[PDB]
Amino acid sequence: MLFDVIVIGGSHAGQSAALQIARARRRVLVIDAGARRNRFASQSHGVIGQDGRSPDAIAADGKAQLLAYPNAQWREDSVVRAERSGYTLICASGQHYRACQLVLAFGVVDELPELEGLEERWGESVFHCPYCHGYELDGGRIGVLGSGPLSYLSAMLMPEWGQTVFLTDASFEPDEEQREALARRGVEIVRDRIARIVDRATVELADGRRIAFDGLFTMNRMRLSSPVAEQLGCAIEEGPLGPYVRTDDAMETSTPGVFACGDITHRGGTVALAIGNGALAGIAAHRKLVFG
Amino acid sequence: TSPMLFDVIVIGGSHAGQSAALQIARARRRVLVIDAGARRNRFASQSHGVIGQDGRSPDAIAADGKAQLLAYPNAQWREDSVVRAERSDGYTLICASGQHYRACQLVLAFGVVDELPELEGLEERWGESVFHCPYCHGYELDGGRIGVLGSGPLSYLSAMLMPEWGQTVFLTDASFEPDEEQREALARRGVEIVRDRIARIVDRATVELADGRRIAFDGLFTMNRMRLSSPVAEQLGCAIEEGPLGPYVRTDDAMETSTPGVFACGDITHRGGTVALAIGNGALAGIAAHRKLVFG
Ligand SMILES: Cc1cc2nc3c(=O)[nH]c(=O)nc-3n(C[C@H](O)[C@H](O)[C@H](O)COP(=O)(O)OP(=O)(O)OC[C@H]3O[C@@H](n4cnc5c(N)ncnc54)[C@H](O)[C@@H]3O)c2cc1C
Ligand SMILES: Cc1cc2nc3c(=O)[nH]c(=O)nc-3n(C[C@H](O)[C@H](O)[C@H](O)COP(=O)(O)OP(=O)(O)OC[C@H]3O[C@@H](n4cnc5c(N)ncnc54)[C@H](O)[C@@H]3O)c2cc1C
Ligand SMILES: [Cl-]
Ligand SMILES: [Cl-]
Ligand SMILES: [Cl-]
Ligand SMILES: [Cl-]
Ligand SMILES: [Cl-]
Ligand SMILES: [Cl-]
Ligand code: NA
Ligand code: NA
Ligand code: NA
Ligand code: NA
Ligand code: NA
Ligand code: NA
Ligand code: NA
Repeated sequence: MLFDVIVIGGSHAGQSAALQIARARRRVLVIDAGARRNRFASQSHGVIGQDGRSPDAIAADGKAQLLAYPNAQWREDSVVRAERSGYTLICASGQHYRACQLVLAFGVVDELPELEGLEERWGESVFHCPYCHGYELDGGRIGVLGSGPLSYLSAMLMPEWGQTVFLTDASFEPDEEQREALARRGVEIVRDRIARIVDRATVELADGRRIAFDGLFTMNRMRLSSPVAEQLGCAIEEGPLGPYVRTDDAMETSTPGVFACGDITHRGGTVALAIGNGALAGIAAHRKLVFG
Repeated sequence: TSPMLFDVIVIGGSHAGQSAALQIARARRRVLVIDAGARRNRFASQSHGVIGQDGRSPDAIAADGKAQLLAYPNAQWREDSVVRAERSDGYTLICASGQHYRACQLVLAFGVVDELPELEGLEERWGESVFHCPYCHGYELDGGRIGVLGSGPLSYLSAMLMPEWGQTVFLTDASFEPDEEQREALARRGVEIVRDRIARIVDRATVELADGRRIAFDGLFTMNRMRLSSPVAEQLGCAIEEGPLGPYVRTDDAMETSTPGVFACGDITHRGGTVALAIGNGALAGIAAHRKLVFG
């Protein structure tokens, strides 16, 4: 099957891109594996129009609106191989598809420290993004898990949402500079080894003592969901927390005819930005179909 | 009356301003939106191209967003127009009502105003059968007949694009004359050129030419000029640059203008023209404005 564009990933970025291509009366296929990065929280925040709505509902509304266009197609599957040919995609199911252009919108995967109790609380009481989930902590106690330079900056912003403690876990020991800057912002440093997280977000130390937090934040590392960008030769840069696919102003990668949007690009990390640069990418892809 | 000091005031309360204000509200800071109630998109019955809001009424989109923002008790709204902005030892905004408001930082989100050509009947049909943006309204023309009202060199590229959505006539109207490469290009794309002067637009979408001929269209497009809705950006000393279709307020990667503590978002910035873009860079502006409150 030949399409004008195939969009790999059918969450916020992919749907936004696909909608532009559909509205341009071109034949577009979304191939989506169905595991969004935000499948862990009960509510989304920060997107005007969708504030406080469930992520499942946001994603379903968008799928419904895209598929109102009969020239848009959907397939629940995973792309395992992409190659120049236009482009040919091979899916985990064994199905092959072809397209003149591609839009990469497959997202990133969060990689968490190996701390007993932490991962089961992801999106419930342990978070990455204070604009996304800080407000609902209601000014209570917040723990920031230390893990390098960006943790220190996060801890310095976090007092906006509640009383903040920087937790070193007996590993990430701040230097003189970092240390003095925390003390001025009123951020306590706790250096004890953490054995596990219990209850809502209570840190239990190796010596048994507990520190009860209302929420924990981590500036955790992220990986690309798929090797498809690397297969296609798309330039990938290494950010402080993980890789992203390079793009220009029109969201085009270093590989002509392959565009990228959402969390896999440099300005990502939120739904608002996924929607915005997804739309840029979809319009750009269409413009390249017409003018080259 | 009791004194108020807002961490941020957002001037303009449509897509861009609401998106910015929401970030600030979620950062537990005090935010005021002052909005004059005249969105650029107050003429069309449906909005398109924003995933989640595709095909919904602009009025409903605006109302839903306003209600969501005002659910935060640290967010406030005023239906007013800022007539003057000045720097003090933060910022003071003077409104048409005579009310004054005080802010530490500002987000400009006041949009642009479409400057339509003086063609009889065109303004009456703006947002009904006459449009600016083909991604916004091309699809609903259903492969119909489309007229591209000539406005100069930029109308040529529009005419070359429009066959994606329907059978296209380039109404050059003495504003443009294709050379040879361009006439061949239009011809290869299946675009008809009509050179006679346009007298009038009548009925729903019929072009009435100087010689008396009538051409019925299903929709018309104009690559019209736009101006900033307010002099507030200039009052604040914000650098303004001339774009191909009108001026924009200059912004850096953090959506900050040349004036520290004044940010901008939406159609008044270099990348605009759509709601999706307004929401995206409004969110950038709100987060950036918050970050400056904390770190300077
Ligand atoms: C716990 C948590 C809470 C969050 N809360 C918020 C919030 O409140 N507000 C906010 O703005 N942001 C929030 N975020 C960030 C937000 O989730 C992302 O910014 C957003 O989901 C990015 O959208 P995306 O389309 O780029 O990728 P994703 O939403 O991750 O979607 C990627 C899609 O591509 C698919 N895919 C992956 N590989 C393949 C393949 N090989 N073939 C086909 N399909 C594939 C996946 O299955 C998935 O469906 C949160 C993140 C987390 C972790
Ligand atoms: C007919 C038409 C149809 C369109 N359809 C679509 C579409 O379907 N999809 C799409 O994505 N885009 C569409 N657009 C483009 C879209 O309207 C804009 O991109 C978008 O509205 C810009 O958002 P904004 O918040 O920057 O500005 P606006 O939506 O214009 O809002 C600016 C607000 O600021 C207020 N304001 C102005 N001056 C002051 C002041 N001095 N003090 C206080 N408040 C002030 C105004 O009253 C207004 O409420 C359309 C445009 C037009 C003209
Ligand atoms: Cl998060
Ligand atoms: Cl790249
Ligand atoms: Cl970058
Ligand atoms: Cl005051
Ligand atoms: Cl404060
Ligand atoms: Cl328009
Ligand atoms: Na949201
Ligand atoms: Na992601
Ligand atoms: Na994103
Ligand atoms: Na609109
Ligand atoms: Na409302
Ligand atoms: Na003409
Ligand atoms: Na805009």
